[PDB]
Amino acid sequence: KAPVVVPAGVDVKINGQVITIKGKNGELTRTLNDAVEVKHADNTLTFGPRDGYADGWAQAGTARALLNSMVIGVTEGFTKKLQLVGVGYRAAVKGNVINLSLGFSHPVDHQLPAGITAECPTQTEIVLKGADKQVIGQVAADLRAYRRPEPYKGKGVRYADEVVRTK
Amino acid sequence: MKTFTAKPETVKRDWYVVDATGKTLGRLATELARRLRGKHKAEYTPHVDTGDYIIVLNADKVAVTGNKRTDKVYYHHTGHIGGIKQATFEEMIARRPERVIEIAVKGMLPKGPLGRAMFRKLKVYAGNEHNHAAQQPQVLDI
Amino acid sequence: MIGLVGKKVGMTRIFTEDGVSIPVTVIEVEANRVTQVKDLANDGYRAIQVTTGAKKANRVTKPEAGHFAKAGVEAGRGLWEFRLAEGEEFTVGQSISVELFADVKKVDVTGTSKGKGFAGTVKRWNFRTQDATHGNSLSHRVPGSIGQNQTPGKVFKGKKMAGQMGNERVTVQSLDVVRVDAERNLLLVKGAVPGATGSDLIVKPAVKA
RNA sequence: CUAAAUGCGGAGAGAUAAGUGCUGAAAGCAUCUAAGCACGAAACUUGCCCCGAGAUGAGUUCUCCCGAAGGAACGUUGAAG
RNA sequence: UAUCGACGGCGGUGUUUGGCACCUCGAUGUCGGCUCAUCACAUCCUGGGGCUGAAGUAGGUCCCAAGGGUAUGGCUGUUC
RNA sequence: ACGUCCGUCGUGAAGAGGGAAACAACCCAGACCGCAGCUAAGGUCCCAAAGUCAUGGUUAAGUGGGAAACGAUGUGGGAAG
Repeated sequence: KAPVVVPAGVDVKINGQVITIKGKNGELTRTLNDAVEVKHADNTLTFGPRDGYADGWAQAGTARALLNSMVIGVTEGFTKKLQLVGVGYRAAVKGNVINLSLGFSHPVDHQLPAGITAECPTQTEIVLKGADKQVIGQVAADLRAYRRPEPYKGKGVRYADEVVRTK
Repeated sequence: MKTFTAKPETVKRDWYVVDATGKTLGRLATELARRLRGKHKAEYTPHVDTGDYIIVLNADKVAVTGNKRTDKVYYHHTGHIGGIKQATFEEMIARRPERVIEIAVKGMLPKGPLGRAMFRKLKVYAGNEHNHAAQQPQVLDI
Repeated sequence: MIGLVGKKVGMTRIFTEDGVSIPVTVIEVEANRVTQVKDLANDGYRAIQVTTGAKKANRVTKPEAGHFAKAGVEAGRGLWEFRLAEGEEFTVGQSISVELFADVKKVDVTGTSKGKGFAGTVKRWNFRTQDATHGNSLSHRVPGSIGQNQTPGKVFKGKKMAGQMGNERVTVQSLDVVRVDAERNLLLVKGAVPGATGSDLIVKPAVKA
């Protein structure tokens, strides 16, 4: 059993295999179904199976991690800061598609998954914030992925790329 | 030696039901499928139709043995090999029941051999009394 | 009435002031008696008849609808006496071409192109021919190569060859309707129309003109 | 009738491998995996054309019919053979 | 350790050759070519990738993969 | 080398019957006829006669065993510093 205390600005309610966390930033509902019973104590969320098998500890390490993740994503939130760079032709990054990358006539794009905001001010910094973590991390990774030289041209010579400043 | 009634066996066509509700699914494979060619009447021979359409009450509650689960698997599909396996679990296809107690009493054709014909006879479906609503003729109860 | 149908009579022409002289295919479009209409559904990609509408059946027309809204409905054909029709069934089934057909209107006419037995690769699926001296070598309509690598002495199923045909459906689009005239209620279609004379061809308001 | 003649012969959609990643333990770190998950091959499935109720889940519809409904035989010719 | 790669060691295949000779030995018309049908892969490319003594271009080598395409001619009966 | 060539012995040849999926020499075992009973080999979820038997443990690969030299924190058990 691994008791997980909940912040003063966090309210969690559970009904069966469904756990809902509420707060300021928003709400996140997740389902944890396994050979364990997750219950919420007035001051702490408890997770404790009956057996201590290896596989049982595996689901225990992820469960606690997921819960703690739902807590931070409600009080603080998930946001990644990225910056664009280019020595030569300025890469115009728009909320739709990036153009003039290294001088290529054709635009490189990627579909924005789920519902997160990627507001990009006319400068060097851009922000991708959302409620889901697996989403804000994918979109941020793909944005740099496409900035990766497809042809057989090594790095160093091609600086142009929008890397993530902070995780 | 020869004793056949006029063509065919449809006028005054017989019919029989069972209680799909509760009981082994094994001893439900036999019967039903024996009500067809040679229902057990002096009107068999064998070369013309006989298939005596049967009815299934409820096919959802029909529980299996309390041991065998993801033990038995059914391979359903056709076409090229080494592609789509489509291997689902029994109590997974239970989302029905429409294609279950008809997948059985279906494996005995054996291979045309008159059996294709044998299928539209019975009408598998989950429910109860108001299920036999469809098809409207006299009434029994085995 | 998604469209009408007639029988190919032959090919003529009409010189109209506007536009310019152009051959026209005469098609006999007449009285029909559609008793019912069969609707097909697109399960994956295998046609299947959903239901059939009789002189009076709201239980089938309802399913027909909605399914159309789902865009799952396939081509529509209805039990007819002479030729097809759609909304014509609901009325009485009895109708004339004059009821459905206007001229100068664009329409899509599809039909099965015109038994010819076995044919040569060329006369067959349009295979070209031995141009150059290749023709001089009197090897006109022959691929010259049943298949690569003599061993296998086999011809890749792909490697198209000769075979049987006749006894292909094609839907030519943008077919202007010159006019409806002749000894009998017919239709004048601009250009040519797939299939031989007497063949059954259908009409349909040009999807895009 | 033919050819050294002429008109016609898609796109698109769906799914894995190599591989690229996500979340994440066993080893409270890390990790593409071990459970789970997002993508990802001219080929594969489909589209499309052709055959097909002997398509063994062996079809559908309408009408006629159980002493008279219907049907075979013939004659004159083929858009047929 | 891009690439080439000895000495030595350990193996797979059985297309070559050698061996044995267990089988056939109560007879299944030769070689080459041609014509026509099916199968396989130790992929020469197309497709997707790794490395480079990879600037680019053009190549070299290697991996997954055989779906398709892998197809021809001049001299010689001739298979080099 | 389903090789040649010796020796001892049991068999193939007159070993039927039974098991081994099928099988000349591998295992058990060696026959008058008819009848009852009990066993051998082997087998006891179904086809197939007989337990889907009891206690305990391991494997997940369906491994159900050509499969080699060689390799292996896939996983389980035991002992030693």
